[PDB]
Amino acid sequence: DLPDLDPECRELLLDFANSSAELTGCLVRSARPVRLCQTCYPLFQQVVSKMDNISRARSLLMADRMQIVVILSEFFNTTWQEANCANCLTNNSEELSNSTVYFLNLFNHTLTCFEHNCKNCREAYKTLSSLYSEMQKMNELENKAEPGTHLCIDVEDAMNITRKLWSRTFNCSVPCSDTVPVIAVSVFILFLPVVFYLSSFLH
Amino acid sequence: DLPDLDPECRELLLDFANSSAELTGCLVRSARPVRLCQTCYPLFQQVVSKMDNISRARSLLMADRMQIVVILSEFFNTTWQEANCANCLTNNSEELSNSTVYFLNLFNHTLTCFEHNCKNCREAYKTLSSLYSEMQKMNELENKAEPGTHLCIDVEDAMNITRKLWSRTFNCSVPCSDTVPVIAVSVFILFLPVVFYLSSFLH
Amino acid sequence: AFRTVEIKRWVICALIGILTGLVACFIDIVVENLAGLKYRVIKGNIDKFTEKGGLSFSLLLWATLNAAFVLVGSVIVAFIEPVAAGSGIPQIKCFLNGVKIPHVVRLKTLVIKVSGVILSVVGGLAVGKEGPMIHSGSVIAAGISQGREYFRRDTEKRDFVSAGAAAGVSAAFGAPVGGVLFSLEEGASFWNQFLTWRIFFASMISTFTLNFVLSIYHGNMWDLSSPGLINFGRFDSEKMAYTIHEIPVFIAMGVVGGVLGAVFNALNYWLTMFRIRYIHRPCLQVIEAVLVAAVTATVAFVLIYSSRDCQPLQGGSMSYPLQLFCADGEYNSMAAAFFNTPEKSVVSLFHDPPGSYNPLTLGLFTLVYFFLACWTYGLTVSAGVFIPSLLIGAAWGRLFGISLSYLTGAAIWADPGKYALMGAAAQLGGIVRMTLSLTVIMMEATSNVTYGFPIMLVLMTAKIVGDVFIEGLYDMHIQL
Amino acid sequence: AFRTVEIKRWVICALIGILTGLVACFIDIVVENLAGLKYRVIKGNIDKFTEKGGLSFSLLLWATLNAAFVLVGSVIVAFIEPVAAGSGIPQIKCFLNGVKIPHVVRLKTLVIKVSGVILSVVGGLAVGKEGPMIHSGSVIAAGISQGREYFRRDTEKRDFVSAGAAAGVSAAFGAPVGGVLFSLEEGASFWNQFLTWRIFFASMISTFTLNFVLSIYHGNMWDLSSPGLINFGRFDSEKMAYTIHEIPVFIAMGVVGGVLGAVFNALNYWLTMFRIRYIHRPCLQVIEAVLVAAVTATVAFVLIYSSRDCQPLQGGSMSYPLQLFCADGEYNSMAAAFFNTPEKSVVSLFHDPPGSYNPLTLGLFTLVYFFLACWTYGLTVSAGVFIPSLLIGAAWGRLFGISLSYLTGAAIWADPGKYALMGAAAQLGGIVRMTLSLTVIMMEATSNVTYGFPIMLVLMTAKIVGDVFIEGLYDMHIQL
Ligand SMILES: *[C@@H]1O[C@H](CO)[C@@H](O[C@@H]2O[C@H](CO)[C@@H](O[C@@H]3O[C@H](CO)[C@@H](O)[C@H](O)[C@@H]3O)[C@H](O)[C@H]2NC(C)=O)[C@H](O)[C@H]1NC(C)=O
Ligand SMILES: *[C@@H]1O[C@H](CO)[C@@H](O[C@@H]2O[C@H](CO)[C@@H](O[C@@H]3O[C@H](CO)[C@@H](O)[C@H](O)[C@@H]3O)[C@H](O)[C@H]2NC(C)=O)[C@H](O)[C@H]1NC(C)=O
Ligand SMILES: *[C@@H]1O[C@H](CO)[C@@H](O)[C@H](O)[C@H]1NC(C)=O
Ligand SMILES: *[C@@H]1O[C@H](CO)[C@@H](O)[C@H](O)[C@H]1NC(C)=O
Ligand SMILES: *[C@@H]1O[C@H](CO)[C@@H](O)[C@H](O)[C@H]1NC(C)=O
Ligand SMILES: *[C@@H]1O[C@H](CO)[C@@H](O)[C@H](O)[C@H]1NC(C)=O
Ligand SMILES: *[C@@H]1O[C@H](CO)[C@@H](O)[C@H](O)[C@H]1NC(C)=O
Ligand SMILES: *[C@@H]1O[C@H](CO)[C@@H](O)[C@H](O)[C@H]1NC(C)=O
Repeated sequence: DLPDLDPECRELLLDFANSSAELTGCLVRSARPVRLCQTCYPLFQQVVSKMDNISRARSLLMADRMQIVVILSEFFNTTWQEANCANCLTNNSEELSNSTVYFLNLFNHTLTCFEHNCKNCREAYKTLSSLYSEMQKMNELENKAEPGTHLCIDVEDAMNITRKLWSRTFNCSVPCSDTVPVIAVSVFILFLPVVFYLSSFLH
Repeated sequence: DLPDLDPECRELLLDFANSSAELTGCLVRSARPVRLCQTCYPLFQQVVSKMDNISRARSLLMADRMQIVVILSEFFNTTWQEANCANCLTNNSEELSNSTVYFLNLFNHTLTCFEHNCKNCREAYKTLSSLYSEMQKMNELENKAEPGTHLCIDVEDAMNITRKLWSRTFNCSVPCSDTVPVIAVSVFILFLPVVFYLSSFLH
Repeated sequence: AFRTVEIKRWVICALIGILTGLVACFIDIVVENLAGLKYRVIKGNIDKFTEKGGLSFSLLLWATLNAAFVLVGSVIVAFIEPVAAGSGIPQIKCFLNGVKIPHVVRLKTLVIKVSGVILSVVGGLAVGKEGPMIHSGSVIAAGISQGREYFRRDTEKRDFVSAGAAAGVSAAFGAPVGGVLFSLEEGASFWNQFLTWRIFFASMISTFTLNFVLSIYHGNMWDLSSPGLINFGRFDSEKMAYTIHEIPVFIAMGVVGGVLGAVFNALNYWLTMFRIRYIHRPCLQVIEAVLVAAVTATVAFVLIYSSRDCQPLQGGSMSYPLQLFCADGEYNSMAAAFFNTPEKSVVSLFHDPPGSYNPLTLGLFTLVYFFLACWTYGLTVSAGVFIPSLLIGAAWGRLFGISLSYLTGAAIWADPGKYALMGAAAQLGGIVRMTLSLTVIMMEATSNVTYGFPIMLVLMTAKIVGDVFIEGLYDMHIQL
Repeated sequence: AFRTVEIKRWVICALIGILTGLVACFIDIVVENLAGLKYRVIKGNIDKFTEKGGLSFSLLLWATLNAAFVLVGSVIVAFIEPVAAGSGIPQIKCFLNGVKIPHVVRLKTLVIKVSGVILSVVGGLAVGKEGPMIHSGSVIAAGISQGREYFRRDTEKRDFVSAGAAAGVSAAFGAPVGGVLFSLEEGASFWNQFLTWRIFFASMISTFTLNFVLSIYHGNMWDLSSPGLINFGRFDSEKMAYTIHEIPVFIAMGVVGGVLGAVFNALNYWLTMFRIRYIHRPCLQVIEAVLVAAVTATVAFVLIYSSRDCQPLQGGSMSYPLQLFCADGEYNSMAAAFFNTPEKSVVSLFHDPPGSYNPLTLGLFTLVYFFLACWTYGLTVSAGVFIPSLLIGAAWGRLFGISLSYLTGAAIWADPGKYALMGAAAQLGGIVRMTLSLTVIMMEATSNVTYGFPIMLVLMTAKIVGDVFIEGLYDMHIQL
């Protein structure tokens, strides 16, 4: 009974292997234009349900040194938690988290307005940045954490792409042009101890 | 140019995704009756060659926070090094390491001799255990390491299965039956200080 | 007989430990809330005027907030209780060595020094708040053994104020045994074994009192994860290793720390004799503190405004980050050095992974903070000189670490965090020159023993190379 | 004038540090090779006789190998140089306190003690080899300042033998500052500041000498990763935390250590007065050492033979593993406690993750090793009592940790490694009762400062609860 397997446990392992191969496929299909928590949430629920299906059996997890099923499931959980995909789903799962579908709609809106050939479509971008900061503050009072905690990765990379277009490529930031009041006030306040120390020296 | 991808880089990512999905499939097809370094060495060379193909490009690795391609490649390397599959290949790769094909042939020989329905096929098992200890000592002079370093995982799980059959199931170890010389010598040597301390007390 | 006398002594040492811990957590809580309020006002005012012009009103708001807080602090100090100025460590050191400067025996001095150090760290000066914690513990211990008995004796009073100074050091740096050896380096007229246990009892009970009240101020009552007002802990990564490649490097860094400590002491000596000669009326002292707070605010704002290094926010590197002229989503980096408290910029310099600091930004911050701390020290405010010295040393120690990481091929042994530690110990031993008490304190606060021998070498080298030029700071201010 | 005298003193302290380091690495190298040879002979002989009967010849081979090595060691000790027996720490402690026992001023005593401690750890007795390292350093330092000058003076000789004893402690435990405070607890007739620097100079140069020669014996000359003959290092995981849940637990464990230390001292007191009364001729002493080596060999073999806990080999838990009656591929577990050197069974007890030790196997090993070390200590061999005490304490401390892990629901704070550390400190303070030097040594060797206060509490509790019954071991053997 030892070197071979129970046929239902073999079928259970085959089911997990098929589901996990599909998930690794989904994770790398959507690799650089990041849609990791957008296109692979149902496959992730599929994989974690098959892993829960195995441990209701005993031979699959802890009967070898590597525990290749367990370290694969742990790798998918580490990729899930590092991505923080729970913000791209509602608290009851398998939905798309109504805070974020508005953001993806505005992100698509902003890029389609960027497709119009300079600085014309700005208030869409300002609405996007205000929405992103609003979701960042939302991600510290509902889920309590440190300042600057990481949002859901496709949201965060959408905002990454928008800011890299807006600053590094389009070169539009409307600079300050208020240096000379700052330099006037600064040379005044730095000249104030010269006046004080010389006047106290001469008295 | 930012939110979409270069079409050849898209094709490169698609190739890596196909190859890595096949590898995760191979790792879990061969999960419990462990043949990890026996059936997935060419797929591993395939995946590491596509990962080397990407980094000859720049957008695929370090242009997002997660670096899902890089952490996937690092996971396959960690699974490779923990398995120690380099002992199941020759030093020039893509072969089957002539030390170990003899072991797998004898392992199959030993199990086919176990299929003959008590203690009859023993010298095959003793040859197997002598061969396993010989490969363990071979894995400390050619590849210098600590005593009891881990061998290649399908070899080590084959020997695991054989020893669990031979001891926990068949219950055959031909016990010592030499207790009474040990207990005679032990009560003699423990009675020796009683003689010494009493004789020195009475003198 | 004598047993009730020794129980009276030990219960008095327990009370001065508990009271010094309560004073330490009072300082930390009020400074944290008030500096949070002030920096939130300024960060909320810079971001309003970042676009659409302006931004000179932000500089005036920063300068006048600094000026208002230090105006309150110096009218309190320079008018009412003039000996409350400075850290008071020279006065306590000569109190233990025997000579009694007046107006240390009053509770008014405790109130003025605690209120002054609250209003000076908040005030934006280059001030550490664990300088005068030793003097506050000393006057608590002296005030316990007085009226408004056989404890008014000068043999009994000196031992109690020794225990109070040890409790001040332990509540300051998180160092119980460091507080013991600080109290024994001065006034070591005997090795009374029961006195050292009294000192250690008050010291350990002060650190545990500060743990308990600061953790109940935080979430968990059961945590106790803040042993002192500064806690640059956890040096037990692979960056803990000191190696035979680095012992002459540490001796050379001690030489540089001793040289720069001599420069600090000499410039402050000429400055303080100018202040004895001319700026000696109380009204002139108040005006001078107002201008130096306004100047450190405006030179911080000129350095922030004229900087181009922009790095994105890693999770806790920036307390109140502002993007001045950087792109969206990237925050300013020089503004992380003047908006962080000096007790957190030191920890960041000890712990950030390499390549996280610009050499130009850190060099400019080092040079300006060196001259600012040298100017701000000899003032009529309640002000330490520890964390200014420790931040100067951590900053140029990190510059040394970046230089060693560039000269070698980014070697494992040339980690800038460890060299920031050794630089901080070098400058604190170059400016102050206490030999063994910093070795025990910088072992205790980092929770590492393998930094015992190289820090001890660095402190000896800094002390020797420093004493061939000019005396230490805490000994110079008994010689005016 | 006096400057050349102080250079003579410092160069003499440098030589005694270097020579004590060379003697320490000589002991470690010869013990490692000879015990490797002896245990490879026995493991090669048990595996031959495991099947096909026999296995009583293995017991005779073990007993006669132990008997032969200790017969050589005791004919060397009990016939030639009778004061070389024991650890010699009571003789050095009373040497520093003033009284001069004869035959410590000879190089013959150094040769007999070094050869005896080589032939006793190899001989299989319950002996630690860093007991007599202090006496070996002491006689090296005394022999440097003699003939076959103004250093034969008793003021100059006592200070040099103080430096030699400190170098012995530092080469033993890897503790430079621990060696300093060991030398200052005895003969503290003054606080000569230049004497303490001389002591620390010899101490640190002895530890660095042992690093250099042991690392060139190993692969890397540049490594220096063996500060002493015992190095149970790296307590900086999440198992470093001591918490408010555990301070009364540590006080109770100190009580248990003090009680068991009183039991150890009392049983050894009755045993050693029996040895003064009757077994006092040298030939009877040699025969008694031969029988006690044969008995510890055969009770180790009875405990190995009659054990059923079998665990597979994790990568370095077993030095010379033998499968006696276990299945193939699983090795014996009780044989990991009698075949490991006692300097490695302590490290394993400090560092193995929880659930790696049977309570029945460890309890049987604890009980037998307690009575074996108590019997073996008062003998005519060159023998410490440190690592016997430290292994007894680590073993019952780990049993306490397993009990606390069972009573609570396998809590994070009830890690058996930390309680093994506190048990080892408890028993070493119950049997020996040195107060502060073990606090500094057990801080230094573990490289953790947060184990300063709880180890200090445990040592005080063990000393007090121990002294209400019977005096300490090193003080009892000046009173016969
Ligand atoms: C030979 O086969 C046996 C199967 O009986 C293997 O024993 C099992 O090995 C795994 C791997 O260490 C053990 O899993 C462990 O589980 C605990 C939680 O229970 C976890 O904390 C550990 O980190 C690890 O995952 C398992 O307990 C152990 N025993 C059983 C009964 O399953 C053995 O490893 C095989 N030997 C080799 C060389 O492959
Ligand atoms: C926004 O987009 C930029 C792309 O320009 C992202 O910057 C890149 O982020 C990665 C992740 O930290 C950096 O990779 C790092 O590489 C070094 C070795 O060079 C390695 O030691 C680190 O552990 C990490 O893997 C990369 O340097 C960085 N910059 C560039 C030019 O690629 C940025 O992370 C994006 N922001 C967010 C919030 O996604
Ligand atoms: C396995 O999972 C599927 C879907 O998650 C479920 O329908 C099925 O009942 C599970 N198997 C068992 C035996 O519960
Ligand atoms: C994976 O899912 C959750 C999320 O990390 C985790 O708590 C759970 O234990 C994991 N399941 C496994 C490893 O089977
Ligand atoms: C925007 O969304 C629509 C439907 O939601 C989709 O058809 C379109 O491709 C999106 N735009 C881009 C640029 O992807
Ligand atoms: C990608 O890999 C394949 C096989 O490893 C190889 O034939 C091909 O040349 C590689 N691509 C490039 C651009 O080198
Ligand atoms: C994977 O292959 C080797 C083996 O670990 C490793 O050295 C290499 O850096 C890895 N390649 C990656 C992560 O691209
Ligand atoms: C033994 O090997 C042969 C060919 O190598 C194979 O056909 C057979 O199935 C193997 N036996 C077992 C039990 O797998």
